[PDB]
Amino acid sequence: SMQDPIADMLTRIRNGQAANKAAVTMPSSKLKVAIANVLKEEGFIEDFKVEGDTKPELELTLKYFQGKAVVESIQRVSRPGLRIYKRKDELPKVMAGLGIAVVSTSKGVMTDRAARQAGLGGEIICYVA
Amino acid sequence: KIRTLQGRVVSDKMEKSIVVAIERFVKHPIYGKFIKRTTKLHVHDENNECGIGDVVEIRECRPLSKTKSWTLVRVVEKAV
Amino acid sequence: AIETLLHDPLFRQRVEKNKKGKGSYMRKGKHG
Amino acid sequence: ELQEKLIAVNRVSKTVKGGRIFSFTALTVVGDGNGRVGFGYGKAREVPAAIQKAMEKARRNMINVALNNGTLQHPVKGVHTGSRVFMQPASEGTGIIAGGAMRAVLEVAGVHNVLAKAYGSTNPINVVRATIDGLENMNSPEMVAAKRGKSVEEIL
Amino acid sequence: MVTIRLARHGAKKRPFYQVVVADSRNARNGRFIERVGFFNPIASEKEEGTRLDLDRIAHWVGQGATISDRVAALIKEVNKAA
Amino acid sequence: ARYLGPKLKLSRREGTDLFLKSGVRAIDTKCKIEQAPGQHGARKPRLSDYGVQLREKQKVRRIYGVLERQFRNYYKEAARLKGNTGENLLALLEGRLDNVVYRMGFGATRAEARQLVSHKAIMVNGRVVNIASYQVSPNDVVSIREKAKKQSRVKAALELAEQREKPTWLEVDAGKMEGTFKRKPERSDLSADINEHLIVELYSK
Amino acid sequence: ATVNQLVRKPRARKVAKSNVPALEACPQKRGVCTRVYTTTPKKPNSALRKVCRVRLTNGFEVTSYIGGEGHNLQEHSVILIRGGRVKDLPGVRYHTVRGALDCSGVKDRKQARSKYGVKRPKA
RNA sequence: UACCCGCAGAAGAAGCACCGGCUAACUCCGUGCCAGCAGCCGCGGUAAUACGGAGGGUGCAAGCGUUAAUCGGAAUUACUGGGCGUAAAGCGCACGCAGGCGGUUUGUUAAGUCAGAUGUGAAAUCCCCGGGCUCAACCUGGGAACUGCAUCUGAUACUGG
RNA sequence: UUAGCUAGUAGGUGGGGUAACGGCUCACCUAGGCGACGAUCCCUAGCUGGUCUGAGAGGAUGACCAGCCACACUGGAACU
Ligand SMILES: [Mg+2]
Ligand SMILES: [Mg+2]
Ligand SMILES: [Mg+2]
Ligand SMILES: [Mg+2]
Ligand SMILES: [Mg+2]
Ligand SMILES: [Mg+2]
Ligand SMILES: [Mg+2]
Ligand SMILES: [Mg+2]
Ligand SMILES: [Mg+2]
Ligand SMILES: [Mg+2]
Ligand SMILES: [Mg+2]
Ligand SMILES: [Mg+2]
Ligand SMILES: [Mg+2]
Ligand SMILES: [Mg+2]
Ligand SMILES: [Mg+2]
Ligand SMILES: [Mg+2]
Ligand SMILES: [Mg+2]
Ligand SMILES: [Mg+2]
Ligand SMILES: [Mg+2]
Ligand SMILES: [Mg+2]
Ligand SMILES: [Mg+2]
Ligand SMILES: [Mg+2]
Ligand SMILES: [Mg+2]
Ligand SMILES: [Mg+2]
Ligand SMILES: [Mg+2]
Ligand SMILES: [Mg+2]
Ligand SMILES: [Mg+2]
Repeated sequence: SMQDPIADMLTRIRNGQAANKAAVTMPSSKLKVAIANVLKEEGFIEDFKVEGDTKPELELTLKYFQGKAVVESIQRVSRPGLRIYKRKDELPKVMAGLGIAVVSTSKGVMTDRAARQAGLGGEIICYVA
Repeated sequence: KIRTLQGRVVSDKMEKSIVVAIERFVKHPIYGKFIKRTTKLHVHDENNECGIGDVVEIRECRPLSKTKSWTLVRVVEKAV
Repeated sequence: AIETLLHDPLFRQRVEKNKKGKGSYMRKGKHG
Repeated sequence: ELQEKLIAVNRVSKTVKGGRIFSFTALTVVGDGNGRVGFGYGKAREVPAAIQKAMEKARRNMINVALNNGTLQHPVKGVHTGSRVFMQPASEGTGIIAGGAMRAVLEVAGVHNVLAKAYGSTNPINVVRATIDGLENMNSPEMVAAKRGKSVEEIL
Repeated sequence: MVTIRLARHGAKKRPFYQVVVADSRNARNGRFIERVGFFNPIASEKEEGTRLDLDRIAHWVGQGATISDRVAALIKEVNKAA
Repeated sequence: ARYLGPKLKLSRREGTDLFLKSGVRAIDTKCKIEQAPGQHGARKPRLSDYGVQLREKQKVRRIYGVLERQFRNYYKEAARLKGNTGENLLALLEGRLDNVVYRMGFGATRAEARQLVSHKAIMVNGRVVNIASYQVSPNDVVSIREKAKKQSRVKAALELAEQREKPTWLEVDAGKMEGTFKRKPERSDLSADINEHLIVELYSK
Repeated sequence: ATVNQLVRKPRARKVAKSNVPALEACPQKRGVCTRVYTTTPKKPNSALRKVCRVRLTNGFEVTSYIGGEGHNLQEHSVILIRGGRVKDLPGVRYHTVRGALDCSGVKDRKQARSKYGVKRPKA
């Protein structure tokens, strides 16, 4: 069955990147939307568009620079089977600072750097290189 | 402002007494999975108010028996 | 006990390993 | 101005009606002491010839590697066949902490500071390839910025 | 009872003493309640040989603790210095 | 605890001039500096990756006159300290009292300097120091004591030094026979041929 | 492999037994030469390798190789064994120490003397 | 006693292992599957850089080798960090209790989670900056650390109720 | 390749006992209590601060120094 939605989304994104797809649609969720927004902010996707009332579809628009993909790698870190929380000192540096680590904090989802700045840790959703 | 634990009542057969399983959601040392570990406690209760499968709040006290060193403070959700 | 003496592994028919013929091939020489 | 290291020379055989026909493979690598590195694998009936061939091969099909100062830009993993190979940038003065074939490639490339482990196989040919792959994939900060539509300041 | 006393902690022939509040029954270098200073007899020029956390000592005394003769002497010296 | 044997042999083995002799007479005249020692000198085997590193390590150790355990300790210390490891190690080596003396020019050779140190000749901030391994800090004046000031060897050493290239990081007086260790030397002040990095690598396998 | 699985039943460390168990984690042991005899090695080698069956101090009857050119050991000769197994020999897991207890040093030996219990020659 | 000053004279003071590859260091002589070596691969059957001796070298050095034992290398029990079509590895197939995991929205709670504070986490040891023995080891002042536990006050994205 | 174990056993009442709570103990009443989150049984072992190793996470260990425990020819017992 479907157990992780965030993970699924990530996978979809990865596959889109692989297959040189312009856009990647999926069922929406709030967390997912937040993640997408974060990605956009960080500059790994062009745009995201949530669309529908009853059952709304998120639709990301993947980014390609000089032929190849932008989202070079993208892993789920915490996952339902085995969660990962991190205190603000323990927050990771993905690709030695070049990549980002999406982290859910009490003041919302944000990139690792942002979290650090704030002075708070949290659940580490995904790494994006 | 007293240290008090919640838990379900596993059994209430022995008189003026109950046994209360207290669940705790500890992280594993090595693997980092979060396990539900369980702590059965023999708790004293005068009047025998608690039924089985009943959620109940308990505090630590001086020992009332061999195995019994906790006393209940209130009952919650006693539905059957 | 002469027959037993002859039997001992000490006096088993040795055969010298080849260097150029059949068992010639050595994977690694005595020195590099 | 191109330093060149012969990593390994290895004797290989092809059996025929007569007997064994031996031959020698030679795995070399060359680099300029900056980004550019190339490995060559040359085979011949005699060793020197093979080595020469390898060198020639190396000299064409080079590859550039973004080097932040004397070291890598971020920790990188490279794999190829059996060898899978971790290499992590390091502080000035640590030297090339790496094993054998991997070391040689690094040295020519002009990385002076690395901590590098080879897991899996250590088949020199494969390991060097893996290392090269790792180097190749590794992106600089500037490149990343370009990709993402940001300034290097914004990323840090 | 609780006493304030020295606790030999140094090398051979170069003793450095630690002053400590401690139950009298315990061994010299063993268990102690609080380390309230130190004393160094093999101290060079231009360095503090002795140093007592005086307030703590006072508190201990108030509580009802004895003071070793040497410790008392040290205290006196400190006072003089002050 | 010291190498007492032939000095030029070591140099030969290394390849280079290790300055294990006073420098009156050119090293080529005293020995076949190119040809390695022993019966199998003329043969030059292709040296391994480990081997080159080892050789390098030896060279440095030989130069300063330091046995292995001590060297290891020094390396460890360097590692512990902040900044580039090899450089740190080099600095530490330099800092040795005997080495400093040699640099100043009170010993013709490093060995000579060491001997002098041993034989209670070298005061460091007015206190006689006998340990060759003593680390001379910045702004530590280091001098010949009045008893050893008359020795003809010392003046010879000084003369020799005067012919040699002077180090920037010290400041020495020939008349007063006393020198100030002004600062720990930068890598650029020392010899370029020493591949400290190799040494560092070696102590990580 | 699965984290849950691991939790249920964790990972077993491969317990490696000793190859010199008659020592009982001692660097040497004393024993008496129950018998002393030659043995042929396995292929490809050829020799009459000198070995002694040795009743050790701790009860164990082992068989110990005797190194060096020549030896003095008889029956009832007290010797010190040290661990080390001859490869060509089946069943030998120990060397005699030469130069300890009754086992004598090797005669006329001038290199690796210490390994063969030989004192430095005076001249 | 430490320490210092004087006296005489190079005087009283260097060994151990190794040199086939791994592994830094090679030649001659004797023996000839013997004698012996060996950590692994192996060497030795008359030109042995592998045995024994010598000369020569290499590495350590008042120590140097061997043995034992532990971690390392071993991502070779893999949490970090492995695998299972053919190399060892998918229950013969299902149902299914316990257990694990659980789509989406809003509210609430605040158990997990995160933040801050308080108490504690002995001293020593480790690490950082210093000081003291001529240096060092050693001794030592101050810090940091002791990744934890408990409590109190918040945060509420994520998980839980 | 140890799966069942326990009748002062688990709880209650009331006496007695303790410096003190308490099946600590006794009398009566109830029939419980523990256990696959490994009870019971068997083998091994003093525990910790630490030490060694390791990039770490881990692994191994617990001489010396310091904290705690237990023991004092073996098995009991009390007295002060
Ligand atoms: Mg393999
Ligand atoms: Mg010494
Ligand atoms: Mg350093
Ligand atoms: Mg060699
Ligand atoms: Mg030998
Ligand atoms: Mg002959
Ligand atoms: Mg011969
Ligand atoms: Mg032959
Ligand atoms: Mg030989
Ligand atoms: Mg091992
Ligand atoms: Mg391991
Ligand atoms: Mg495997
Ligand atoms: Mg098969
Ligand atoms: Mg199979
Ligand atoms: Mg099947
Ligand atoms: Mg959910
Ligand atoms: Mg909470
Ligand atoms: Mg907190
Ligand atoms: Mg502490
Ligand atoms: Mg000092
Ligand atoms: Mg909820
Ligand atoms: Mg919620
Ligand atoms: Mg009662
Ligand atoms: Mg009563
Ligand atoms: Mg490891
Ligand atoms: Mg006795
Ligand atoms: Mg008794």
